[PDB]
Amino acid sequence: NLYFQGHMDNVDELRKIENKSSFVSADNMPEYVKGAFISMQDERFYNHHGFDLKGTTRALFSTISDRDVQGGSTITQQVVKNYFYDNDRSFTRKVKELFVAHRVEKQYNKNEILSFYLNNIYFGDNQYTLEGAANHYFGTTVNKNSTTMSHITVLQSAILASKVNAPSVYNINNMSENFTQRVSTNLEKMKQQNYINETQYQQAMSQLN
Amino acid sequence: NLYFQGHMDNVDELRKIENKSSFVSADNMPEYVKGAFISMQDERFYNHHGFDLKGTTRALFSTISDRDVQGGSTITQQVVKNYFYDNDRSFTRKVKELFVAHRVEKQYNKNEILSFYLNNIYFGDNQYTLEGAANHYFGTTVNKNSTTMSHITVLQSAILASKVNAPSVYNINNMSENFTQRVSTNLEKMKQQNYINETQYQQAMSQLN
Amino acid sequence: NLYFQGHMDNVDELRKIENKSSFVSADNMPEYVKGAFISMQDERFYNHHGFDLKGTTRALFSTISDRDVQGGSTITQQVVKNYFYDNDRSFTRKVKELFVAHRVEKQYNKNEILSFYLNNIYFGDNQYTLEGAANHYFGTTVNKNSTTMSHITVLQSAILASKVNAPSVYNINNMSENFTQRVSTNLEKMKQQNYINETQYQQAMSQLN
Repeated sequence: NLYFQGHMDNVDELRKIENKSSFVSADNMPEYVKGAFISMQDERFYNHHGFDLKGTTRALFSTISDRDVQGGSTITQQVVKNYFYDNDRSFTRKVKELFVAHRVEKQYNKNEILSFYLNNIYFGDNQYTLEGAANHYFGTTVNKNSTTMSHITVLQSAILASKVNAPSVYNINNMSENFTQRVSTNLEKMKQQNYINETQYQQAMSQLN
Repeated sequence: NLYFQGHMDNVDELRKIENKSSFVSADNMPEYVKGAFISMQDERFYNHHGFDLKGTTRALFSTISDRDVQGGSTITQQVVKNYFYDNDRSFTRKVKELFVAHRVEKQYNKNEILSFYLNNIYFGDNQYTLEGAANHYFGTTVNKNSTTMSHITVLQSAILASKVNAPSVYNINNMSENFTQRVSTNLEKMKQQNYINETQYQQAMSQLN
Repeated sequence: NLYFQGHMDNVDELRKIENKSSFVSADNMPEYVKGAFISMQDERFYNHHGFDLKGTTRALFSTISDRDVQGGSTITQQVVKNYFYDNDRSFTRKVKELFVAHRVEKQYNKNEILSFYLNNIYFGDNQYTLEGAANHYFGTTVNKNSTTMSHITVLQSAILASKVNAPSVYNINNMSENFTQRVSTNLEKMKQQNYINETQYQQAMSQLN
């Protein structure tokens, strides 16, 4: 995927992701597909400006519970980190990613960011786009208009949204109990955030079981 | 171990650890067993209020030596992290664990905390309690009253206290040089902190060699 | 390598690295050998006092680009971390390493520090010195005076400088695409920092390809 990585001399370098053959715009995806990723990675994605300082602070200080605590990276931060060439993880690189995230949010709307996200992160088996992965893993499609191809299910969406946390380890064919827990949590959060309903939720929990 | 994990709506969720079949109270353990864990994880456990700010600061700024520097998590922090469902490690989750640790210290005494610790952390091979591990690995017991079962040795205590830092990697049967170094350091610290004496120390160093 | 590790009661403990059989002083190495490590780990090594606060801050805030951002550890910090016994990585240990780095910079000149670096970090296959590794991996030597032995090439220097980031994983014989990317970047930085020229750069890129 080196061609679709760089140093970010200008944020318009991300536009080159649009020329991938399996590129699919966020606009062209079903909501529950997008919400699988949003719910699992950065629930207030549409609301914040790349950092989610307010919501992070509430989830921390408002309840004793960890119910609202999320992972350490908003989707916008993840897009920066994945556009930058692969490198060792450190505080100094994280901070640069935060700085650049602000520049990405300044230039692009949430759907463009989300499109750069889903079409340039690693899903396993050499797939750096969400359509390549769905096709490869399930032979399904995340284009909501297709009349040609089976549409990605709720479960399969959750599976891919959880998978990108450890794409080389989490194995779709032989799912570990931990990968299974991750996906279960993803589904529940898709339900709580109203991307799916009880029926879908139960159908997906059944399929997973 | 999912049943004995949760979101901590209330700190009294930890009391459910008490119903594990192999539950053994800290009160019912030999001191050198407890000190194996305390010495290796959080020496001033009994003295601090969950954070060890004072002692951490001295170990840092008082001597050039690293002799008094410890790991990044007090036993109380470890109990929170292990009660929370398995999740990716991040700054935002660490901070929530610190917040909740303060609530745990407010409610419980040190022996209750230590009991929640030793009976709900992972020791390897599907063992989430210190008695299950001792029984499984050594066929020994950490109940100081048993007249029925061989009592866990000093070495075996150090081995398990070091093991929980990387329970899936550190292998009791075929010990790596690093695991071996960890255990050696544990024994020395058990000696320096007066949980064991020279005799015990040397007997354990002999057995390890 | 335990003998050449310790608690740093005094910074003069590092002088014992000088008695290693394959010890080679930085003074006795070709510049491009040293620059392979400097360029890849800490470009302003000679200029800063162990922390590189100024340059780190510029690389962060001056350009949107990540072009000048480096890894999270100056060579002096790396020498401390590697002199200290192997231990779990944490914020509290990192901070102690920073404190001691300042004491190392106070006592020693840059060539002594660089000599402690290259002669006590892990290169793979049981090699804790740069000469042991060059001899073992390539049968070459980093002593610039040798009339006896083939001299380490530009490529081989970059390979070893990148290798110490993950010495047990990066494999010289069967190089992963990532290890390959690391080395490529190292060479380019050796060129940009004027340790090598275009000819050398291209010869090394050819050999690597």
